Amino acid sequence: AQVVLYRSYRHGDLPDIQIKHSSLITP
Amino acid sequence: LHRAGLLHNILPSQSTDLHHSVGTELLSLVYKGIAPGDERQCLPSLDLSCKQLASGLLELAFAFGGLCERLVSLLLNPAVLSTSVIHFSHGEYFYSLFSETINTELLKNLDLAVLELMQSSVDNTKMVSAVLNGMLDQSFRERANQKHQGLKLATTILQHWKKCDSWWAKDSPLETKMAVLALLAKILQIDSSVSFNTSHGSFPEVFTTYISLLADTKLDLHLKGQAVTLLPFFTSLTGGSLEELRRVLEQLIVAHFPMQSREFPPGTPRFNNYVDCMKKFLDALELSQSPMLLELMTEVLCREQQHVMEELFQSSFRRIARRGSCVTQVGLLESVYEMFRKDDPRLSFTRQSFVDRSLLTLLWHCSLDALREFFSTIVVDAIDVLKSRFTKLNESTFDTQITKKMGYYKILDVMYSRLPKDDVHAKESKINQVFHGSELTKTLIKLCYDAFTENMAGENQLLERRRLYHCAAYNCAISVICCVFNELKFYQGFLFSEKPEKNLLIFENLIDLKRDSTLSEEMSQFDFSTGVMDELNRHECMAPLTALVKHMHRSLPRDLPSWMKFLHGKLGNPIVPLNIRLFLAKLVINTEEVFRPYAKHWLSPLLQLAASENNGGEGIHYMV
Amino acid sequence: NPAENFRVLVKQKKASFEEASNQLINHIEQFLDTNETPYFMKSIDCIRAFREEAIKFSE
Amino acid sequence: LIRICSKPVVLPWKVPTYKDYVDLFRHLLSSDQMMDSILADEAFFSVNSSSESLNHLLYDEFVKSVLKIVEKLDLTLEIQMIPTSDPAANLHPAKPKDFSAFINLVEFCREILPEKQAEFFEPWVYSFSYELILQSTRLPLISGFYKLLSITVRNAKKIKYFEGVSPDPEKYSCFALFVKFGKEVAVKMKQYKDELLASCLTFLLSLPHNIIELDVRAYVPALQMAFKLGLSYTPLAEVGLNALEEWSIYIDRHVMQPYYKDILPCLDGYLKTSAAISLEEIRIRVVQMLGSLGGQINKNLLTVTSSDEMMKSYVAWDREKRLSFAVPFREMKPVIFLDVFLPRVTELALTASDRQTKVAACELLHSMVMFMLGKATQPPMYQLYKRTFPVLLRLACDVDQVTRQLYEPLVMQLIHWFTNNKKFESQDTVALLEAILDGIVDPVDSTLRDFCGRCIREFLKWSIKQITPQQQEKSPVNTKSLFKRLYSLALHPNAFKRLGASLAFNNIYREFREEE
Repeated sequence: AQVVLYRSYRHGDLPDIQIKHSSLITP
Repeated sequence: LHRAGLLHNILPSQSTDLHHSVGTELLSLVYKGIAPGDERQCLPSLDLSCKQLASGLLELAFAFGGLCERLVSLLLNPAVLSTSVIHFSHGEYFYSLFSETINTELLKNLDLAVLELMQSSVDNTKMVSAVLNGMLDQSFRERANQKHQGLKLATTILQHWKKCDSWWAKDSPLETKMAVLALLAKILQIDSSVSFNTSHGSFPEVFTTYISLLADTKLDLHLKGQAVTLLPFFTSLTGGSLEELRRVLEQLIVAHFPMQSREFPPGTPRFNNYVDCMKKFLDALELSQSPMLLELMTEVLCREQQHVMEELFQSSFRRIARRGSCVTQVGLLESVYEMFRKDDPRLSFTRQSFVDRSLLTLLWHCSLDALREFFSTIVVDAIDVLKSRFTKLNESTFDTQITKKMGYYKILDVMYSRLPKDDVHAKESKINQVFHGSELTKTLIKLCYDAFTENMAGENQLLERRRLYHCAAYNCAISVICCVFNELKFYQGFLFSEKPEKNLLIFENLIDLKRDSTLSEEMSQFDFSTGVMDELNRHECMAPLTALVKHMHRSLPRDLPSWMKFLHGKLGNPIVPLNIRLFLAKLVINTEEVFRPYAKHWLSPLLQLAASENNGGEGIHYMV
Repeated sequence: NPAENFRVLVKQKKASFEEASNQLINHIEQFLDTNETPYFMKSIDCIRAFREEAIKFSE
Repeated sequence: LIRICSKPVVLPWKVPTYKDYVDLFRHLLSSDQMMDSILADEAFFSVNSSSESLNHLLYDEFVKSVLKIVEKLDLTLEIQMIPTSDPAANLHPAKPKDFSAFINLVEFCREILPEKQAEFFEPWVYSFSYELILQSTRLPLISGFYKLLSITVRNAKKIKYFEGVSPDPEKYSCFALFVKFGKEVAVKMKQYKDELLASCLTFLLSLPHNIIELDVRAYVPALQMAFKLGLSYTPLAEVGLNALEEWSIYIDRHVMQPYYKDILPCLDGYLKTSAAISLEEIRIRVVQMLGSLGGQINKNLLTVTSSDEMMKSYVAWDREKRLSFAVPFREMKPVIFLDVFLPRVTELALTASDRQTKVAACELLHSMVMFMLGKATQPPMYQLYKRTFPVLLRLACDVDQVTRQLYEPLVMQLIHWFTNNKKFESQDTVALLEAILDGIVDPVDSTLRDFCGRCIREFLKWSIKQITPQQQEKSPVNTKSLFKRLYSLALHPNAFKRLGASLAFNNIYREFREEE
């Protein structure tokens, strides 16, 4: 088989709570 | 205690120099416990724990001295033992059991024991071979731990080698001779060449023995063929014997090796012996890289066409060129050259085989800055030959001369494809021994060009030869135009009534017919212990002209250079021979990319030909 | 080397066997430039023996 | 044989393999249907010495050859910026070719050795062990010893060598030597990992009753962990049940039942999940063997109950529901609390099949922790932090390099956030306490202890550039209180904290050495 994935979140020094609802919706 | 070294303080009084306190029990246990006889026993029982305890007590006994002569006497007991009625001796049996401890002991004391064994070896040989095999295998396992061991063993052997006359005497059994051959080969492969090859001790004597066995008619082809493998340690530090080696191996070759190998098909025993001997000689010579044997090899190679699996020797040539010191390989080059420019009345085809089957793949993989010195040495002689020997025509000897010229032209092609024009250039050339050795490079262009171009004489006794001659002239022109005159406006042969291309191409030929590791080291150690394209071949110039096309491309819209403009005029006139047209068409096929913007101009010449004509048969062929 | 081979072959039957002539020729022309003088001596001695054989029978 | 040790390995003309020979040596071990024909067609065995079955000599010659070969071959490892904790890590073979060939030979012999009846092996059962014990004493980290001695003791029990041992002098010495070796390797069991842990399990679980009768309580946790791993790998449970039958039939129920309380329960999950060796015949085996016992005897699988709050985990991670979320829609936005999902999603992110349930669970947990971080700008999740971040550090050191690659940047980002001035008081204290009191104390998870070491080492950064030292003094949290906590853990009698503190400083070396 092989991996499946849906979001490689952006990299920084802190999280960005600017992310939309859809990102929490899909998982 | 022995590691402490206070054994003698506790040793009981030895009435004799013999360590009887340990020697008596040694004999009374080893010669009785294993003996099936004297008690009507069937090999009295022994245990593995008893075996390791025996190894321990034997190294204990070796901690005692003054026993070597006793051990020699005990092992030299051909007292036969009977098991169930088969028979075998006793001392050899015990040695076969405990060769490990025996070899350790003989390592401890060697020179006296070696001398006693080998002076008493005039009658018996087998355990001598076995013990020396143990010596070599132990010291070759331990060669990362001690190195002087085998060296001093070799010195001791060479010190007394004359007693080996029971072996290699030309009335001894063939088994005896091949056994002594095996043991000497082993001891020499563990030894360094410098420790032996220098004129010292028995090296002249054992060398004469080696010659005598290599000259022994009692030995057959195969035996001496296996013997010759130690050549790399005899190729150097030999003087006067070199011609002796030459004569002996020459008589061996002439009395044992037929000129043709295909006459005996695979499965012929002599054919298989032939191939095994050539392989053995090849690998040993490649290890040696001695100029003399290289001459022997280049003269056995080139005596026919496609008769000795030449590709293996090409691989050997490229391997040798990739290796070897500069001065050594240079000397090999002059050695292979000396008879090649010599006037030995070789057959023209045979001599061109000499040059072709070696030199091209020799230099094609050889490192430069060593080839240059050879070129400087040979340039004067080569140009002197290339400026002379044209007058006579009326026998095949001049065909041989012009064949040597062919060789000159094609070799000039092949090595000038490799070098820039810095030491060979106009007005500055450190290597120009013709002019000053400091300027002149221009005469050679005219000299090769006027040879390449010739108004076709009505007579030609060397049709294929003169054809390939003008081919080789064009090839050296290809090289000199690849490295010199790289500017635009190159030259094409025909100007007026000279017709150069017809002396390059064969006619009346049906052409283009229808379509490391300790375990690996130990394994090698025990092994030494036992001592074990069609339409691209129809011509030659397709690759050089593809190189020329890519070279001018590197030097580089309806653009039409003059030469390819004539090639448009060419291929469009059916009156010119269709063979010339199909050759040039193949060359155009090989390099379509430059003609891609100009194929519209090229449409008329390719279109005009083959509308209804032949292309080496009818229609469908390998080129559509 | 086929020299003694055809020598044995003919003396088995005391025949001419012109293939013997071809093979002995092939062993002969080789000594034109090469210093195979030992091999030339071998060939000529085989020729001596085959000449004796030719004296024997109708050869 | 040293040729055959150069074969290619297999994973759990064309290039050959070891198996291409194994049957042949069985055919060589069973050369009784083939030498019979040769001796029948021959009449030479009148003045000949022997006419017996030489398969015994075949086995002896093979054994002496392999003995001297393994004595010849040698195996060793080497090391290697960053120090490593466990001696099983930072190991690189000095000559890996020897390791590979040793592999080749061990999985070559593993099938050939046991099939033949071991009366041929009887004279070796002592000797073959001794130097091999030597080979184990100098190099106690080799799986071959354990598994080859497993098949060795199987052959010995096929011959019954350990029967009637003195409380024969040779039998007495060999039995005592194996007893002491078995007890010491049982003690050392705890430090081994897979492909080395499993092998020594097969070893210390293949021994005959003559040794189990001496000691049981030491093997009780060994049996527990072996059977909890047999769920993941059935052969462990299979040989475990075989050993259980061996000693249970052979030893009276007078000294094992005080341990039956904690002996039995580790089997429950075998029969709770489903309706060569498969879990189904595993269960059917335990089925009849359990029924062979009496009622009160097999009542002790329910004894694991003191952790009923641990299996419960239904104590609210956040007592009040602080994870309100209105799903965006057209005319309806139900407000949903996410505290109830925490236990189930924890065991999904930890234990899930298809290898894709875990990654989607990771995605949702990223999203939901992100949403609760956004929400926190309005409740005390003190209890939530204490109870939830330990499983986060549990998943920090997951074998999945994808998981660590996902998680460690988040770890360092939350480090940046926590050691900031606005997050340096009274809300990081819960996170720091739960993160230090778990993950370094564990008897397992050396990788987790190392990861904690590295993350605290990098936590030193931004503990000095985001907090001015005067604020470190004003805030009750400072280097001094950390020093007292480190001293208190270091002095703790449990050696886990001692190794944790020593390894913590070993990590902070090249970082604390710059402190002046």
